[PDB]
Amino acid sequence: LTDPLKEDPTVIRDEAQFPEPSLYFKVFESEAGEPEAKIRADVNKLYDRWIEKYGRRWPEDGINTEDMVWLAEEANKRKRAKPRPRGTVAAEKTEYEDEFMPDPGPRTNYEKTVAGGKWVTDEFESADYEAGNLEKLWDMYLWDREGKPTMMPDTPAAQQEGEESEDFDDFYTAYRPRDVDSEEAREAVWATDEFESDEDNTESEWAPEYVGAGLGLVAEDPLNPQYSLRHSNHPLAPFPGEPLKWASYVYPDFTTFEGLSKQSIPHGMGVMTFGTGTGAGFAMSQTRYGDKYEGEFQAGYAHGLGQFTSEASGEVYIGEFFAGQRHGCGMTLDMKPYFYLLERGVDPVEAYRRTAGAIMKNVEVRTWYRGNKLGDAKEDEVVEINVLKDELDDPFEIALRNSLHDAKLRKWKAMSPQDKAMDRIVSIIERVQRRNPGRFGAYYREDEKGRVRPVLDSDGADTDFDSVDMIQGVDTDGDLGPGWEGATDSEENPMDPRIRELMAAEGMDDKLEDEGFKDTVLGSAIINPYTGLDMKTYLDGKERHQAELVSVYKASREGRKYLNKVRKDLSREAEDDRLARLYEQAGVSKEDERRVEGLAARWRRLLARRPGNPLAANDSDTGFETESDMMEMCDIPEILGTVQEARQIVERARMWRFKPYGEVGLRMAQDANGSPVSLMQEPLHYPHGTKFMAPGPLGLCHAVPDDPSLRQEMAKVAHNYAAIYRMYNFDWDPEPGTVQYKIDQRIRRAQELRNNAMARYLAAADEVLR
Amino acid sequence: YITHRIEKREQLNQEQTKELNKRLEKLKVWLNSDKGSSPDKVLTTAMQKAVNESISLSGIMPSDKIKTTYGNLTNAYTIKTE
Amino acid sequence: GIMPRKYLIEKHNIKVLKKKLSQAYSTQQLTKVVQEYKNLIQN
Amino acid sequence: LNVYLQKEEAFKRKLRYYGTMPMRKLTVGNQAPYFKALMKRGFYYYKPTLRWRKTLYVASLRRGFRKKSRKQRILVMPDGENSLITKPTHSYTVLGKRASRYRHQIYKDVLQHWYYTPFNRLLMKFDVDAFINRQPKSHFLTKNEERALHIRRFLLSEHYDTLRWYTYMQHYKTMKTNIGGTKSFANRAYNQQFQGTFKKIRHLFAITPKQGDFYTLKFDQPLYNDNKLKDNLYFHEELLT
Amino acid sequence: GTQQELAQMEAMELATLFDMSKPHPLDNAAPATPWKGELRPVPRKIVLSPYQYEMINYQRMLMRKNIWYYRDRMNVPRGPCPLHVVKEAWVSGIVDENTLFWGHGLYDWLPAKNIKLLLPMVRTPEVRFATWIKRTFSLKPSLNRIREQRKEHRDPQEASLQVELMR
Amino acid sequence: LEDVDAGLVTDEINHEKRLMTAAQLRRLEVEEWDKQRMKNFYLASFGGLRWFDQMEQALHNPLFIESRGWTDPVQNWVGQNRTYMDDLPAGQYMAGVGNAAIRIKEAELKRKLTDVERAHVLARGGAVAGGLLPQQPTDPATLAVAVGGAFVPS
Amino acid sequence: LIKYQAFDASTYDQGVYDFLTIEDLNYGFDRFWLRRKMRNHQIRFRLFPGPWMRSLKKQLASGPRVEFFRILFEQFYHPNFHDRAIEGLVLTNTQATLLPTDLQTKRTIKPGLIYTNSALRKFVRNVNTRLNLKLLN
Amino acid sequence: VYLPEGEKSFDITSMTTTLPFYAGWDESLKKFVVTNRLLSRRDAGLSVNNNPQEINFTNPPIQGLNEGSFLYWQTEMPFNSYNIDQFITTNQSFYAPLGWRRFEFRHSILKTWVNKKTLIISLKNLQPLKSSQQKQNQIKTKKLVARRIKKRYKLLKQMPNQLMYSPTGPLLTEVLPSHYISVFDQQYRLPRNRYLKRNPLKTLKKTTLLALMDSSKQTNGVNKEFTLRKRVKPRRKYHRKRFIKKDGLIFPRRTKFNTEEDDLRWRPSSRTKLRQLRRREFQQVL
Amino acid sequence: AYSFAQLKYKDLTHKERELFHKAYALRHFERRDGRPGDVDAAELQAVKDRLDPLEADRRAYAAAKAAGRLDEYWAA
Ligand SMILES: O=P(O)(O)O[C@H]1[C@H](OP(=O)(O)O)[C@@H](OP(=O)(O)O)[C@H](OP(=O)(O)O)[C@@H](OP(=O)(O)O)[C@H]1OP(=O)(O)O
Repeated sequence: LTDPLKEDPTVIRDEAQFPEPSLYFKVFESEAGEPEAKIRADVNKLYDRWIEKYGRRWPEDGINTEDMVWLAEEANKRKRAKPRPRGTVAAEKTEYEDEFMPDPGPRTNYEKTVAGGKWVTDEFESADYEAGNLEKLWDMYLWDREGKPTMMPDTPAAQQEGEESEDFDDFYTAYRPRDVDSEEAREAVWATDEFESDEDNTESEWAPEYVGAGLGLVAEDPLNPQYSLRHSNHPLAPFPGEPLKWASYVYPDFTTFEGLSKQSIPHGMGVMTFGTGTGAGFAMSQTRYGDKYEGEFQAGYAHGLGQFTSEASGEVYIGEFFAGQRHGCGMTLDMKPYFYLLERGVDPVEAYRRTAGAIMKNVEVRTWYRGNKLGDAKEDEVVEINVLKDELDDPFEIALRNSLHDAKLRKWKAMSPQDKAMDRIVSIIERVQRRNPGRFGAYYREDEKGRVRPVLDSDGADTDFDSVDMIQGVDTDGDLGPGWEGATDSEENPMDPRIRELMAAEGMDDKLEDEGFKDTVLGSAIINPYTGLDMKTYLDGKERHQAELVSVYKASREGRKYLNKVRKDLSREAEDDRLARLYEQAGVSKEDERRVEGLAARWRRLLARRPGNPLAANDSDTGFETESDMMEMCDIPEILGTVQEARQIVERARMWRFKPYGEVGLRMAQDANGSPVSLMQEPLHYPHGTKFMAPGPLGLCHAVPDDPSLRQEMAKVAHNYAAIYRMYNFDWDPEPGTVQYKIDQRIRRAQELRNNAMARYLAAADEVLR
Repeated sequence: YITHRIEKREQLNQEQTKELNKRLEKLKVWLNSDKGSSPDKVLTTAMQKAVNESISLSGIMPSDKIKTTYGNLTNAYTIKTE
Repeated sequence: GIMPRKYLIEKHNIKVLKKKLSQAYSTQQLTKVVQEYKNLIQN
Repeated sequence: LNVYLQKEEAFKRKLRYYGTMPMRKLTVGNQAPYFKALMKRGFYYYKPTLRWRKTLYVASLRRGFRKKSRKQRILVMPDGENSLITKPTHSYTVLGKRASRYRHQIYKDVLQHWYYTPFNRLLMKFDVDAFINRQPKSHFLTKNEERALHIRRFLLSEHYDTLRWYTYMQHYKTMKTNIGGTKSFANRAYNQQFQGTFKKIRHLFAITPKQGDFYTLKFDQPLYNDNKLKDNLYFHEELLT
Repeated sequence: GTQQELAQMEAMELATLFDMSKPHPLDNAAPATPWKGELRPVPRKIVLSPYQYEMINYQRMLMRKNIWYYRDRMNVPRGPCPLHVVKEAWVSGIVDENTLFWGHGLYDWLPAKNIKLLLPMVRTPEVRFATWIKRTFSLKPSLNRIREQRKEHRDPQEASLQVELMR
Repeated sequence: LEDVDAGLVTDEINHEKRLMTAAQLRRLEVEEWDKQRMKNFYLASFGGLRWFDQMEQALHNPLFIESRGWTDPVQNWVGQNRTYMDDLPAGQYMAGVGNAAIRIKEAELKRKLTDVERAHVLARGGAVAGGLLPQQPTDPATLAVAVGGAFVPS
Repeated sequence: LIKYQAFDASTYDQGVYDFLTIEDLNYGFDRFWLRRKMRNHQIRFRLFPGPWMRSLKKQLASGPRVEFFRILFEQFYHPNFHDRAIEGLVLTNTQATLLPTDLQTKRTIKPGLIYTNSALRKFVRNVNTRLNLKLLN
Repeated sequence: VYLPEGEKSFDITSMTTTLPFYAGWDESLKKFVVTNRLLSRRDAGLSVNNNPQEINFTNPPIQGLNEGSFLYWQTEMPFNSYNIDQFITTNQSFYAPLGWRRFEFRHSILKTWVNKKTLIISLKNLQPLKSSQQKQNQIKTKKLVARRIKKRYKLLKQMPNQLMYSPTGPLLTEVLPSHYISVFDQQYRLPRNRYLKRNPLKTLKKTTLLALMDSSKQTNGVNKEFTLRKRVKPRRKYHRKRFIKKDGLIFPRRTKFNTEEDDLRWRPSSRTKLRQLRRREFQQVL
Repeated sequence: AYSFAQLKYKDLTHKERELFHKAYALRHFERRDGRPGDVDAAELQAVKDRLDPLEADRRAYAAAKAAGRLDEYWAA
């Protein structure tokens, strides 16, 4: 077969017009929040329509009267829920004539328009049609005979008290009978303009994605995974808009940064030296004057892989960073004695010989979580301990749980999407009720006299919900958490009981005052006139209180006598019988259940925080709020690999350190007396017999100064340069026994296998189609 | 503790009784002119839209809009318990 | 209008340590570990 | 075996940290939500949203509002029911606003296409020919050769990844299946395209091989060797002894 | 029968084909023809599409204000280099196509010939003529003299960078 | 082994479950947030206390919204990213094993195939290979097919 | 864009762009289209009074319907617009040595780690369930 | 760890020192030499030894910040501290946001799944409560104390004129990157645009009762439920010219309501017989 | 007003905190009763040495080497 990788490049000939019809006439789903694209979309449709009639993407005559009708109704359709018409009128036209508009290719508007329909007649104002649409949507009467609103206030808006006038097309749409959705409300009041009659909500506006390091992602194009970073601010995102710049910043506190930057923020790779203060997200107490961090930066944070070096203290850390703190695997060395001997006039070789062994013995490998070292709170043994705890249960519970695990999967495999949504809603409701179950049936009662009264508890509380945790939060178990100036490093030093009770009483009277203010401010408005639901209870979330109160009042003797006077002028049993039917239908008597319960409890349970793995990826019902304060600790090979890659990252990042003419280079490169020095970084001048450093033919003409350490350094630099070179230049005909040869062999094998698979698919298609 | 336990509770009970009386009068306003739940009542708009969003994303093909009632919730709970 | 607010990080660290020791079913080590941590704060 | 599988699950939950993740718990000393917020907003990402078009230009109310009330239209010379709502028909005329916007878009498209016609770009063609004939003749590549070079680069990156210490990990298979073998994106194969706006060249050029049989837009250039390579290419001849 | 087994085996092979840790029998295999050192044939006729012309124009627009940097043998960045400074350094024989350069549109340091449009900018006809003169009459005799004078340049292992300077 | 072969894999089911759960949770939270903002706005406007206005401003904190994750797409909740797989062109070039064959046969027959014919052809093609061929992005053999279909014959 | 200085005159490395992109300012038809008001014909009378000439001019199949698509075809031509055109389970040795016995595989499972891990988890669950049921009987 | 490492050297890339060279006087060899030994970064910029006596620089490195100093170098610092940003409401709220989490859907849950006088208690027949209830009992008292501390109604009643009392959560951090202010660059709509600015009805007059009776009669006694949500569209009057009719009287035009015979539906009857437009400051702009 | 030291060193006493606050923040010209020379340099340098002993030791060794009195340095 022909070699795909050895085609003769004698004649190169491409045929592609720059305004490419493949790339130009196309609408992307990536362009969703952009309004102008909508117009383009319609235009594109028109093009296709013309191609369907003339085949030239250009219309004879021009845009006709029926093109707008087609593009309005027939072109694109939107999802509705359900119609339910009727065939008989329920109103009378005996009132002032021309009150209701009449209602009896005539198929539709487009069919009539293409059959010679002028559509030129104009009549009536828009407000009448919008009011009629709202009235039919409500299925009520919103205006009386005189024309004054019946469901909204008709008096002029009081400028005092903060109220302002509101049009009907807004009030009758922001306040609706809950069987009308936002889309139908917008469609009823003729909201058509794309640019001015639409706004983006605070919680629904488009924002760039967050990908972090961007390692684990679904690749839309498998060959190039960088294509999936186009919607983020990742340093390697394609075409940011402004080129990444080699920033060399000196801050007023003498903190210096040198490396890649996006906009004006450090971004990509670089080296940062700390002066007074801090930077790169580090804590104020971590750094000193002269410490440095080399490695990856992201959004001004030391995020990724790097190395932190402190010349004053000697600590050296190599490894992973998240945000501005150590998070992941890391390796720690303490080279303090080496620096101590170096600063006291000892040559480096002698100091290394003296202090190599002690430093090598004290090398530490660790796993860090949010800047804290793990391994002291038995983080390593958590999983095994939890497995043993799960194994310590009674056999019946374990068997039932294991059967339920398979039953859930088998049930979910065959459910409909609507059934899945309902199931997830039920699960969410159950999870919520596991913390705050409503006091249904215990909100209102009747006293001895028969008067309805609220049902309080052993305290001054009507429901378990408190509005003070909204500003302070709640832990996983139920405790609140830190507050303003909470002090009490450990709460084993509690507050005095007298102060506690006094403050509790003061909080109770404050709650009473708050309730009084809320009532006197919001209780006058009416939300639901059928049940007397005011705005205060509606906005406090106590609608079920009113729902129970209505039934309690109507069932009371006083309520019954009032109803008589004005007239003068699931259940527990259902669940029980369903459970009994389920028990009977399976052939399991209650005696068997009692026997099994006795066997489990008296014979097994008497013989001798939810179950599961605390560190689990898939958890069915999660809530995305429970937080793990630990991670699987790195093993030695993983730490070694992390250090090996971090050293590569540091070496690659240390290439932005001495920009030729930059502020840091001009102001921080000094001799012994502190005066500036003329660094040999001229692009054309190589003085004092250093022309061997020229990376060209000129360098070969001159000789090296004959220093073994310099020769080793040059050899290492040459090795790095060759390693960089090999990644962009290949051989046309590789020799057998080399890596590139096996790569080419595998590529050819892949092509052959794909061709065979396609041939088999074609054979199957031919068999099916004939 | 006694001052917090008894007096404040009585004051809160009295205020709740006054508000209950006002709410009862508001209800009586409609009850006078009435001159006369079902499983067909629709849910709150939040729960009516979350189901639509989950159906839209989860399904292989987008589906039409629905207005969920309490009967569907009852059916789902019954199925899970069964 | 100066309303003081304190940075409570040691309290949160102690609470997280208690939670981690609770999840490992090793509460008997609590008074052994937490105390040591407090000493680490002192010096 | 159960302990091993649970450790694998815990390791996968640990690996979750290297991609998109929700941060829904604000705690003292945790800087992750601040980093997420600064990454979401803090840099400007170009996108033609409503906020951008309102920023550009709205209108000039010299004579007041330029848009007026809508006028319903009715057919004079001859519906699926749905008579609940009467739909607006003010736009069925050709002299309306929507037709004006459509004609504006059509005119823009036609004139943009006519702007790049070959006979209006002769001097550019001559100058580009003169400029591009300066490079050596062996630097020109076919599209298939460029794709082969890209594939070779990323396969060689994977091969060099296969030599790291990560292979000795207990859970190396999970890491390779989930992450990809390296803990940094910078140690993999990627194109050198970090200038210009993405949303502006979407309809002009191609940026990924899957878009079609086109030359991708990038600022780097893989090449074939034009001679028998000397191993000590960057080595000084004095060092080789 | 056998067809289905072969298809399943081929699918299994496809599953693990690009797993570079797994050895493969097609590695280091005997080619259909004996191996001889070949080179890619030099193209003769090139026909650019308008797409390529416009892409080149756009790239030239992006890089018309760039300032370049390069690295020496000691791995030190060297000087702020506008286009004419780069041309002078190329003519003087200080840099060549293998030098590591950096500009605005890149993320890392790459060889000069691997940057998209850097060699066409430098290589004006005058630059070519001057670099040919410099290579032929100044650097080559000096290299011969330094090779003859000092024995530290091993005859069997001699670099050929001066020979290819003209390109 | 039978349960695994039947498709009852825990991960592929739990992923969808958590995606739907997050989808419902986002809406259920953003509606209560709106109600709590409206209550405070009405208290501040119709009343005369600045404390409720400051409470509404605190509820309008961008950091709180970002931490809640309401702006982020629901996919980022579970761990993956939103992919527009339909934007990429669907042609013979880099088509996949089945799609390329279907398009070639349609071109040979000069007429587009229907849904039932396409389903039957794809089913038989998958069955003849034992079903081991990649069909989803997470399959390990997608990259090999993509590389194999990356060269256009001259 | 009369509110801003909508032109780019930056020199050297210095240059910033936000919501006024490089392509709009410097490149191609975006820059050319963004300045379309320079080529709009205006009515002017140098000597005669404005209102009288305007009234006379106003005193004197429509334009937008047909002429818009006619003039574009006549003047600005482009072909794109105006041309008609078994061992199916692969277990590592660490996984293999953890199985209690030597078991036989009768099914070919799709390649991948997730399926193998799911099979192992299901086997563990089944073994535990069987052990508990046997003990409780 | 008992793994082979002799074939390689653990370094994929060699670590090369990157330091520029310069020529100077060694004063130890007493020779003019080219080297790369630069002054340490722990002493660069702090002092110079030009004169035989060392000179220490005072002003150059700043070691403190005040209001004016912060205002002069506001956009040139690498970090921002809470000690100065605590006097701005938005900055303080960004430093210490609300801790609201684990929402309870009290507005939407409503109905549940399936369906009290004081009792004299003798002390001798009571048993100690388990440890799982003491914490729950203490939680309510802790919440009451938190409400006393953070929502003292006395202070917030007179806060604007002579005090400062704002709702914030616990302090999460002390320093932030100096470019966090950019998060506030894109603003949100004012609350008046999002919500309605006037209350619904407060009284039920004759026409309202008639309409409610008709609506209830239509639905076989199953009354409707009303919800109050945010605005669905912007005000049309701000960007559009609309006709004004009579004194606000509206006569809707529509088709008749569909189900006749005996009971029809009747609309209730109460009696039963030119400058330049100013420019508003938009909030959703770049 | 802060002095970059109350946020860095967590063991500062009230007197040392006030000394740093007056020395590097709210200078004598920024205080209503401030006068030149209010902050003593010797006490501030002593506090700085107490907060970081090793840097002071290194500088002392450097000074002794410059003065050629290393015996007195090592005999301390
Ligand atoms: O429940 P009972 O058996 O009826 O006993 C109670 C009990 O007293 P004894 O424990 O001595 O029986 C009460 O005291 P405590 O146990 O709660 O401490 C006491 O009330 P005091 O606490 O006020 O003493 C009360 O008597 P009384 O109701 O008269 O106060 C008395 O009930 P009897 O009086 O019916 O025996």
